[PDB]
Amino acid sequence: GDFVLPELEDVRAEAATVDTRAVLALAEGEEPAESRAAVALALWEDRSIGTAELQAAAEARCGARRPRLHTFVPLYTTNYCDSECKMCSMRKGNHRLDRKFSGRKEITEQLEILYHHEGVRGVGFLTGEYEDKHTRLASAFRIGWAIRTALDLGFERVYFNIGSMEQDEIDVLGEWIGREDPVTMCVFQESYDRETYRRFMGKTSVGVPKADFDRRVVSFDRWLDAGYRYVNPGVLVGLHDDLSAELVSLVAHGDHLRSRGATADLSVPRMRPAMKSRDTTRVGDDDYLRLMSVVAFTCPEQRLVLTTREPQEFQDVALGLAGVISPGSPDVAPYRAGCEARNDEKSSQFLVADLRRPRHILGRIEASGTPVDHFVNPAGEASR
Amino acid sequence: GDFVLPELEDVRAEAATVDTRAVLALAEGEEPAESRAAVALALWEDRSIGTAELQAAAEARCGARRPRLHTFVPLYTTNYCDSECKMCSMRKGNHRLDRKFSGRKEITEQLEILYHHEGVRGVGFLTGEYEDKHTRLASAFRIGWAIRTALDLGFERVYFNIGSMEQDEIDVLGEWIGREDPVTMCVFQESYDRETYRRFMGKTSVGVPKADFDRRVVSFDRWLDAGYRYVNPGVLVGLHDDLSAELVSLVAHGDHLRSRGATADLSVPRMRPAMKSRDTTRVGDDDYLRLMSVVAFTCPEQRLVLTTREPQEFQDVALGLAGVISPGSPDVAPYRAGCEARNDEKSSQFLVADLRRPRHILGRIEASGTPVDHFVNPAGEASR
Ligand SMILES: Nc1ncnc2c1ncn2[C@@H]1O[C@H](CSCC[C@H](N)C(=O)O)[C@@H](O)[C@H]1O
Ligand SMILES: Nc1ncnc2c1ncn2[C@@H]1O[C@H](CSCC[C@H](N)C(=O)O)[C@@H](O)[C@H]1O
Ligand SMILES: O=C(O)c1cc2ccccc2[nH]1
Ligand SMILES: O=C(O)c1cc2ccccc2[nH]1
Ligand code: SF4
Ligand code: SF4
Ligand SMILES: [Br-]
Ligand SMILES: [Br-]
Ligand SMILES: [Br-]
Ligand SMILES: [Br-]
Ligand SMILES: [Br-]
Ligand SMILES: [Br-]
Ligand code: NA
Ligand code: NA
Repeated sequence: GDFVLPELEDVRAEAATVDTRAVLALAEGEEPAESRAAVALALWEDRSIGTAELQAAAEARCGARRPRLHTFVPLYTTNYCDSECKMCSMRKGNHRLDRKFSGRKEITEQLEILYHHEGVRGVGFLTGEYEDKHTRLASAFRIGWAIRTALDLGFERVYFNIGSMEQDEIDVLGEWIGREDPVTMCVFQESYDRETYRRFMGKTSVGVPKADFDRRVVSFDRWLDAGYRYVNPGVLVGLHDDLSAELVSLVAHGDHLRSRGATADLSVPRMRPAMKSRDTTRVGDDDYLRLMSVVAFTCPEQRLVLTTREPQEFQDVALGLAGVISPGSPDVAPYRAGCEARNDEKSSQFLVADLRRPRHILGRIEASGTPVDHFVNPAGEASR
Repeated sequence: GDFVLPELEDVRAEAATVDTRAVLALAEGEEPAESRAAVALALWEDRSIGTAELQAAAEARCGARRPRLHTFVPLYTTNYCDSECKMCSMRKGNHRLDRKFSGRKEITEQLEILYHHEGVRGVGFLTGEYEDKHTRLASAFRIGWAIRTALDLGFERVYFNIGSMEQDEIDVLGEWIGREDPVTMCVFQESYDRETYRRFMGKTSVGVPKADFDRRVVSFDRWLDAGYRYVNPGVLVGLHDDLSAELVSLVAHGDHLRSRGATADLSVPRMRPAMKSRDTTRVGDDDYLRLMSVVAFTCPEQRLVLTTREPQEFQDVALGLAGVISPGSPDVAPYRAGCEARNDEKSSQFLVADLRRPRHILGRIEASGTPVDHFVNPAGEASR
């Protein structure tokens, strides 16, 4: 019943039977005969199909989707963490980080800033991942309170990204919400390759909670077992060298979640500067756009999430492939009325490329002709 | 400005100058010329004054105090702990304990049971003490929420006992309450003798948070620095062999807190059976009654707390020395409507001696002629 990693050699054999040109000729309602992971790999490796042409086909295949875009702003509630992800500044071994923690007052104030001054109705809560069971349960309790508080304030969509979750931890968080509340669980596998995953997330049975590959990857299945609906798998582009392997696994994961009746967003965040302890791979824009295009095309009902990790010039090019736009800063309680968000190197998880305030980014998108759901521009008679 | 442990040899010299008979002849308003710790030691060691006579004088000296008694019921919100107190079953090294954690639903349900079925308006929240800063802050957040939730439900008095607290941890808890809310910080020093304290609470700089004697003992001073009022020091009778040393220090601590304008309760809980890793001292009833009498007499405005650690027959004898009566069970979420509270050895901190439900214990006290404030007997037109 739980998700099982596909064997790449099997998907390769099926990809060899896919007619990629006939796939591109499909109407926006119809589905290929082969599996989505196999179709995705075939489109990726057929270089007679240009990346630009692949992106155009993906945007058209997702063009009927309504709403075209909705938004959420990240709110890091703390930068404490018990794990040791080597590409992340919040790793416990990073003794240079200034550790911060948002209480009841600060979380509420940040939510009111985002709601009233940035005009957003979507928010995402983030934490580290913690080792001992009591800390994990206490973390689930606080984030559950934050989700309930956001929903009561009028937030229409709430993401959370707080590490892997077991059944009893989901129970604690779940007591704050209802099974039909608009709440999305985010658990990015980062890499679906166990060797690259272990290289960056560390070795198991050593008090490093994220090193357990299997507890992490089945978190969505525990979430769905409890009766919830919205999920968000992800791949950290730049860890594993073989991008074709990650797109097969991510599409396979999305396809498994869809078969369970889940609504899934798909995230492929690209690496950003951080206080790392291991080098990462720089993925060019053409590979990255081709990756997004192949995922968006094969999974047309699963929105890609695009964030301000990417610079403004890249957002202009890739926004048509996305179904979710997420501007903000990965710093603890960084927002302030009328000021751009803080992204202090001393306390942030990484350095974003676009620090413009969300209401400007989202307002420029709307001014360009794409409405953004869960964004209420605080202009005119809506100002206050 | 912080509390300083008195040197026992100095208090001994002053105690030698105290006229114990003239002390007993003092009117209930007047105060001895010597220090309270010195008067307490003198009364303790003057065996020409019987314990029964000492208890009679203490009850009369506290007889004018109004209300004569108020009550609170303990609610252990979890039995996880990072420390290693050798007389406590919740010590981390006790791998036989079944660890439990109360979420939003369970805490609320327990509060409603105590309010509506037991008729109490006082509650105390308890946890373990935790090592890493994030866990301590997350614990302060949850307990702060529980305090606010209890007050909003109509609880007129809330204790908390969650270990030592630093300034930033008090800030997190404090964001849930106001500076004039009826909230009492409980931090029992257990033993004021550093050698006995280290023997039972462990050695410092080893990840055992309660081993830091000094952080614990100045917690009340941080609480008062933040502008709060109600505090509750305590001695665990049965750790240190020399009871005269502990009464000097506890009375000295209460006197320091009084000089800072604080309202203080004084707790001298007696040892109870537990999954210990070190033997404790059995203190007889006569020594214990003499201890309570000397503390109650010298600190007449600071209520002694009497709990269901003590059997019914002892409560009958010592209740006149107390200003607070606290019935309940040291098990996680143990209360159930119409049933006696659970005290399961597999999950409790220790085994209480009186498991009768609080509304029976408190109702029998009231039937005997002592009203109990913050107790609303659910009988008659107040039933349902
Ligand atoms: N240096 C970096 N640059 C860009 N994205 C990063 C990054 N470091 C981590 N991320 C991404 O940010 C995401 C959420 S922040 C991590 C949340 C949680 N502690 C967890 O580990 O699950 C991670 O899943 C990761 O994919
Ligand atoms: N075995 C036992 N019998 C009777 N009382 C005990 C006991 N073990 C601990 N206690 C008392 O119960 C009190 C509150 S329970 C401890 C709360 C918190 N974890 C802390 O250590 O501060 C302790 O201060 C201790 O004095
Ligand atoms: O990536 C996410 O899902 C989430 C975290 C985050 C960080 C930076 C910008 C947007 C963000 N949203
Ligand atoms: O001792 C306390 O202050 C508090 C904990 C506790 C345990 C058992 C009975 C009453 C209690 N109250
Ligand atoms: S990615 Fe998440 S779990 Fe890993 S070090 Fe960063 S905050 Fe911790
Ligand atoms: S007395 Fe408190 S800190 Fe010590 S082991 Fe027990 S619960 Fe933990
Ligand atoms: Br639209
Ligand atoms: Br980078
Ligand atoms: Br909206
Ligand atoms: Br009275
Ligand atoms: Br005992
Ligand atoms: Br009352
Ligand atoms: Na809009
Ligand atoms: Na009463």
